[PDB]
Amino acid sequence: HHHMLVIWINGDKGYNGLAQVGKKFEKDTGIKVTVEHPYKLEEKFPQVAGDGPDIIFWAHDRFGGYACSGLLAEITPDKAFQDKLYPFTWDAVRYNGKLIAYPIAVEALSLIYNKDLLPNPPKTWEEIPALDGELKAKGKSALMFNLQEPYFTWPLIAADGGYAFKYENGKYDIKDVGVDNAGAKAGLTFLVDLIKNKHMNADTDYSIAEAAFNKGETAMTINGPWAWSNIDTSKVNYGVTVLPTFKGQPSKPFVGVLSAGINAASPNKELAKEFLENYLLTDEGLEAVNKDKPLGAVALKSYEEELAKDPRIAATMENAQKGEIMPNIPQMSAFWYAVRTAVINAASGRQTVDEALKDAQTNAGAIVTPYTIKGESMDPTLKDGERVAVNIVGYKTGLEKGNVVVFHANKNDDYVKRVIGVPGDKVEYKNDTLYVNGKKQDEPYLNYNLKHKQGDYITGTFQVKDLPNANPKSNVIPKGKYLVLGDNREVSKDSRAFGLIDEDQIVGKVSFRFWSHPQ
Amino acid sequence: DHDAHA
Ligand SMILES: OC[C@H]1O[C@H](O[C@H]2[C@H](O)[C@@H](O)[C@@H](O)O[C@@H]2CO)[C@H](O)[C@@H](O)[C@@H]1O
Repeated sequence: HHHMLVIWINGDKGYNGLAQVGKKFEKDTGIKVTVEHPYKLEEKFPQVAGDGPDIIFWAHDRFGGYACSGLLAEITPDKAFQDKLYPFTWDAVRYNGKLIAYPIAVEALSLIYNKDLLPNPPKTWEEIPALDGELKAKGKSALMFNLQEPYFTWPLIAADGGYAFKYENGKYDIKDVGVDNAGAKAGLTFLVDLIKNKHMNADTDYSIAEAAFNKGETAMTINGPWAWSNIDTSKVNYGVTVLPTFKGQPSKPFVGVLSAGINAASPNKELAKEFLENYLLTDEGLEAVNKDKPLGAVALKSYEEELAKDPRIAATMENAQKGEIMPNIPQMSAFWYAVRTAVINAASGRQTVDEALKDAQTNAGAIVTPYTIKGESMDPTLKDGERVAVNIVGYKTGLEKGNVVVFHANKNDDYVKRVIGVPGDKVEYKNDTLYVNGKKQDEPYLNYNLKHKQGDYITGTFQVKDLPNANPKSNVIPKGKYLVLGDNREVSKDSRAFGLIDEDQIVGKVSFRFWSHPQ
Repeated sequence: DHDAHA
């Protein structure tokens, strides 16, 4: 808890080097420093942040989501300190006007190649098929890299025109997503073609690709500076160079800035600040980490003037220049998840490229907001206190019968009920039997309440035409109106009492996990 | 925390 620091950093980074900086800090101050590298730490952090590390290391892209959620302290570096780091690194860690992390290092992917298998790396993605042909002849392959994380395939996807969210007039437009445009389709198609033609395997992941390259089995890989240490150990004669072009266009990697945030709930914020500013972000601190696993082009000017000398760093920055700084907006999480699914599905054959990217386009922009359920009127479908995810609906967008919707009841109160009828639907109840457009409709979500009722009927007979805001001449639901009922029908105050609601009151659809799925 | 009344 109190007289110590717990730090999270990813498994692929120099965590032993960071721990040595932690030992120096313990020597000087008596404050113990524990460095952990949990699997999927970037997803776990919100879970635990309630506990959780005092300091969390990740690429800057995740931090706006963390900050929006109130999980991060605003950092308070003075001018003198701010001047020690490149201005553009500070830009990566600013969110809603405030600094929310300490930038550490600029990361971009490069093409890494074995000079003994391949003295001249290919200028173009288009050469790789032939090249693989030649290399297969001697029991080798041309190219292996991690296909499970879209970070690694994004440079190819963006080459001919893909993008995440358009940045225009000083802000990102969350509605302008570049995932299923022509450029993205061509790139992902070429990737799938490589797999179809057995020049790559769809199951290749980080460790498989790294082992292959470091054991001399593949001529090329795609990875960041962190990977160079293991290659040094392997004695592969390697080079780090500019990524090939695709359709004449440079590959465009998403550039990250490894950043260090301070938990908003930490009682050691002052120690965290001391550690980061005066131990880590020094020539000596960065060197210790860098010596373990290279950081990339560091944020600290004094040390970067040394590392910029390295040709491999010159390559890293060259690839960066053709790419783009990741957005840090909260929507990034949804983007990456959408694009991970799309690549995996297109590569495995589960979907075509058009299908995968059409779904990804939709999912990357779909805004999701957490809500807490209050009351028992949706029981047992939703319970009092239940945390749910709510898919925000665009102003005049596709609501459907069965959807459970959050809506504004008044200026202060949001309600949640199930859509039983949409505009145009003719609806009534005869006892507990639902009739929509002349057909009885089963309501399996009421099965429990139907079989544990206090009364004769849980919903009871009624007709739309008798309800507030209805067409009193018709059971057909008016234009822009919706019939909503609570699943706990016996106790629910819903359209039976307050009538049809308006389309403009609806905020989103509640997402449900279905208990069953394929194995 | 956004709350929704069931
Ligand atoms: O693949 C999606 C993933 O991309 C980036 O994660 C990188 C990270 O920036 C690197 O430092 C390195 O650890 O590899 C990761 C990919 O496995 C984003 O930073 C991350 O948020 C995103 O989910």
